[PDB]
Amino acid sequence: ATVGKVIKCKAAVAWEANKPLVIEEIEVDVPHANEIRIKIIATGVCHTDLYHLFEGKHKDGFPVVLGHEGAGIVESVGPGVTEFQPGEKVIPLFISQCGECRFCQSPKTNQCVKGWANESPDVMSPKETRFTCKGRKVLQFLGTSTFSQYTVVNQIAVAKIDPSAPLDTVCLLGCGVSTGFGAAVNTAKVEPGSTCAVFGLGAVGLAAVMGCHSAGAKRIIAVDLNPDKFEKAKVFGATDFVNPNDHSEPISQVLSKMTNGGVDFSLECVGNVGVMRNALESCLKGWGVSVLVGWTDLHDVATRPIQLIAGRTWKGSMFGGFKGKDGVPKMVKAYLDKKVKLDEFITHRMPLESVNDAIDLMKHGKCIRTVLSL
Amino acid sequence: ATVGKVIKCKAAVAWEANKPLVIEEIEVDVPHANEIRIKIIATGVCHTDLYHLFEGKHKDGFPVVLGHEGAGIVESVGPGVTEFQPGEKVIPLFISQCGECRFCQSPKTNQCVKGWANESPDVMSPKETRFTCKGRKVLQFLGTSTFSQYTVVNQIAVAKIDPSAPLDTVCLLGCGVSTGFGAAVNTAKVEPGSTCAVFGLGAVGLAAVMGCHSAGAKRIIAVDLNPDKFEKAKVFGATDFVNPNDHSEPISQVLSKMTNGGVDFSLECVGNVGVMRNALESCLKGWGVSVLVGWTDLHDVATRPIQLIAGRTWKGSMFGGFKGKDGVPKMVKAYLDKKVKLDEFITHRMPLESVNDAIDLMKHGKCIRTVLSL
Ligand SMILES: NC(=O)c1ccc[n+]([C@@H]2O[C@H](COP(=O)([O-])OP(=O)(O)OC[C@H]3O[C@@H](n4cnc5c(N)ncnc54)[C@H](O)[C@@H]3O)[C@@H](O)[C@H]2O)c1
Ligand SMILES: NC(=O)c1ccc[n+]([C@@H]2O[C@H](COP(=O)([O-])OP(=O)(O)OC[C@H]3O[C@@H](n4cnc5c(N)ncnc54)[C@H](O)[C@@H]3O)[C@@H](O)[C@H]2O)c1
Ligand SMILES: [Zn+2]
Ligand SMILES: [Zn+2]
Ligand SMILES: [Zn+2]
Ligand SMILES: [Zn+2]
Repeated sequence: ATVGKVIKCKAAVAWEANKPLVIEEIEVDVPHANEIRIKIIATGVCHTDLYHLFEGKHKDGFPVVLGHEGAGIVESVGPGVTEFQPGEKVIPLFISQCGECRFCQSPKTNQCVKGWANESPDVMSPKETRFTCKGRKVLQFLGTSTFSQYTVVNQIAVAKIDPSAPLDTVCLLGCGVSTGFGAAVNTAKVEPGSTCAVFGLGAVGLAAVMGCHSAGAKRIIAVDLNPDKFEKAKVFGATDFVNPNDHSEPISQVLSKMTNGGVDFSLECVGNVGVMRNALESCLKGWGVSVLVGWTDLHDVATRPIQLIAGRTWKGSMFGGFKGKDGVPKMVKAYLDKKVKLDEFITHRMPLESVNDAIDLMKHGKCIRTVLSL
Repeated sequence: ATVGKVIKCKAAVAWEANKPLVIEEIEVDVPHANEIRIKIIATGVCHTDLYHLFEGKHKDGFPVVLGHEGAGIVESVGPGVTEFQPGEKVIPLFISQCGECRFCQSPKTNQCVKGWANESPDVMSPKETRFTCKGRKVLQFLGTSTFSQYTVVNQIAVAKIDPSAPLDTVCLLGCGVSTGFGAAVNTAKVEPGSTCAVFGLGAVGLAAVMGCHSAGAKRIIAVDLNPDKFEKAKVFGATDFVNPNDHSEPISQVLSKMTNGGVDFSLECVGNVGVMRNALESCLKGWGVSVLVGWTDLHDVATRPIQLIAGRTWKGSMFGGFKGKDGVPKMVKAYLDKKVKLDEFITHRMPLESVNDAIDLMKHGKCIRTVLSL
């Protein structure tokens, strides 16, 4: 019925900044050369979707269909597409892997010259769109737009996964889980037997703890202001639990005492510059490594020159440093092989129509992840 | 004729901050357990000597004998010493290598648990001193105090060198040349065929240029506000020369445009937090590595989180990442084997009595290195 034809379906639309989303009937165009049309089965809600909704003065960033944590099935492919075919399970990616540039061929990064981030980062979505609604063009957030029953993505931003994978759970691999896990594994490169510290225990932080654990860290200290987050952190692998509010001296001093000078690796999963500094200063001199995972821009992050001169290394990453087309398929298999957890992240589930309820919980830090059905 | 006796000799003493030095007759006590008494034959003047005297000026760090880039002959050793004997050529060090702690045992660092830094870091001198003058105790800068005919340094902070080494030149290895060269080769790990940028062209920056050349870099851009240094930069292997004042755009933009994005490796060798930020940002996304070498503890260094999240790495270096007793002897052998340059760093030579003149030259960037006779 659908193949070779324009589709009419439902989608959560953000017509403008600071306004609740409205579920609309949109038209999805057929896939053009080097593109794939996907029927989305599930999608997580991430803090980056809210950042755009609440913090975008960029009028040209709207109207837009948000979402970048989904999983689905190939409905059709555009001209010149041999890589994919109808029926295969896939996961759209917010970063590209053209596989031909200087960055794609280097094992040191997951960067690329293609994608909206290089073409148009200001509006946070590609210039070209395959969505229309009430005669108006509606943008595709990060080139993924998973808050729609049907989406169209360029093949260099699509990962083919195991045909047995559960779409209503693996969808988190599109962003959140891969970010925390990879930051520990790929970026920090946590080693067996080491001591680690993770700041912030949301989905990114919890995934970071799981990453430290998979790498074989001997000690993993989970740090968070909210003591209600400790039980899940234990389930993911953390060995120690520290609440900064419980100590009058800076958190770096506390961790320093507990570890005899600081940890081997630390990861910031809050997105606060004051936490970013303490995270670095909590590391041991000589070989301590700290990774900025959480992000903000409103403010500069800073430290005293001696911190780095004494031997510490400061790094950062996007999407956990994973080269998408290679990393996501491996993570799907790891979950299926029982080496990686995912179910434990999903605290709420609700229909696409309840998207505003999901945004509110997230806004008030009332959940880890909320997965929506489409 | 001096063994077992207190020595009276000449030393340039700084009674207080911001004041010119005074050639005084001081008493040098006999070496205590595990210590070496050394007759200094030559010592260079480094900007770090000026930092304490003019910038930091820590109030409890005076009176003091500065100097930490010398070379000499062993005069006598304290009990427990078997590695050194009178008449052997040595180079004192501003950092320790006890060889038994966790840091000394790791190939990842040149840190140690001993030294003035681990007890009196802000003072810039150990708590104990072997110098006396006018019945007043006088501190030994960095535990080396080379602006004296005779000094006393603990053995873990002294490197023994080749018997045929020219003391009037190898003294540069005491700090400046090992620092710069090392920061490139050891800390940044410059790769063959890569592109680099060195900010600041004094002896440390010029040594950094040399290191980039030794590592086989394809392009080395020298950056300095004072264009008079470009000639020596070329001597040491630089391929490009940029004076920030000749461009309206911020320096980071000039470099990016010159390289189509940014350089692979960069190094700051000035001691200015603003320059430190610029060096980091002149690096390419994905795999760019920037290293701090300049010294200051009066201000914080900063940047935007995105700089690191895009794929950049920020590090710092202390004495070029060389393990004192291991690295220095090898650098001497390299100079003797015609693999590294040293003489080209020495632009001025003058007696100890002219110390204030050498300092003044440095103060006005009117020299690379001035080396004193005693
Ligand atoms: N690098 C990437 O690819 C990428 C992608 C998406 C999101 N992010 C970042 O991930 C960050 C967090 O994501 P999340 O979904 O887990 O968020 P979340 O809001 O679910 O969790 C954040 C946690 O941090 C804790 N916290 C806050 N201040 C703290 C402090 N001062 N000290 C200790 N703990 C503190 C909170 O109590 C909370 O438990 C965001 O800020 C975002 O910028 C990064
Ligand atoms: N990390 C260590 O172990 C270590 C060792 C030795 C020296 N240091 C520090 O190294 C720094 C330099 O030492 P030095 O003796 O070579 O100094 P120097 O004063 O001889 O050279 C500094 C050079 O930087 C240049 N410069 C100043 N501002 C600049 C700018 N804005 N842009 C580009 N160039 C600029 C100056 O013109 C000068 O040529 C100092 O801060 C010193 O304290 C650290
Ligand atoms: Zn690419
Ligand atoms: Zn996200
Ligand atoms: Zn020095
Ligand atoms: Zn040691």
